[PDB]
Amino acid sequence: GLGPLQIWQTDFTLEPRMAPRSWLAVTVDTASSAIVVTQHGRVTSVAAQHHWATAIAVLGRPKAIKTDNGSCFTSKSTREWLARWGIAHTTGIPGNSQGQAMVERANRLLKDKIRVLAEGDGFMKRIPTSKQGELLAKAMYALNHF
Amino acid sequence: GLGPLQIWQTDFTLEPRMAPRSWLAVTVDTASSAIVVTQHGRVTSVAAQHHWATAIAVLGRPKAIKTDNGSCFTSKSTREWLARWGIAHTTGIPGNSQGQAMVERANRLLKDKIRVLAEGDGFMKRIPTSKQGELLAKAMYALNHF
Repeated sequence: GLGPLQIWQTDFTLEPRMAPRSWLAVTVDTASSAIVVTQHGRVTSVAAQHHWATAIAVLGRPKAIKTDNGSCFTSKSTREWLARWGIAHTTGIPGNSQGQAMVERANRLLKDKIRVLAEGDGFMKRIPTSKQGELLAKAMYALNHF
Repeated sequence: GLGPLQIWQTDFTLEPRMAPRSWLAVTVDTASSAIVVTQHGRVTSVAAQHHWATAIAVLGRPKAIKTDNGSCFTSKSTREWLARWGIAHTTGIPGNSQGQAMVERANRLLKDKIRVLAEGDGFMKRIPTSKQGELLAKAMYALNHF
């Protein structure tokens, strides 16, 4: 009733231990702080939509999503995908202050956990392709359900 | 405190509109009724573990999981994966009554929603490979967050 508004912050961050699909799309729900992450081979408009599709099935549909002015976020294709869902989009204050400090903190936490868990299993550099999936799920589990 | 126990029921069901990865692994959390589904090319022990890895990141770690006696569920590899996580496994009453009526109801609901949504987008038969992912996420969203 008076609970937090369902606004998300989403960003892409690069992680060479997950190559070839080293681009991680990360979404923080600012109401509950849950984190959602997916892996992509390239940072395109289609990869952001695929990421939000998965986040929507996991967290439910938000009232709005805050992103930066990356092209994969302000392109026509992406503005139409968001309108088809009824989700408002804002790139925040124009010149900002980066009102997406949350996703940026999530990004560092996420890369740390990936590195500790991978090193925990003997992978000092790249994680074998076949192990990437479970480790990513595992880092996401440790970050949400502490 | 007195809330429901966190027990899951999981099963695989076949869906030719999602081919080539037409095997759907579906998990119902009997405490909250949420549904989790993932797509696989073959029904193996490794595909069940990958499915639960994703369900664990989405729903948190359960106290137990109820399955049937499929080999991909009672194999050594799978019993060890479950022990590594500390999750109890039961195949229920031996000769049963099928105390996994829930996952079976979820399976029919899920296949219906997939068919209505696909037909809604003009796909009377197989769904194009590139559209499978979002539609699956979409059916999962409609079934959880009604």
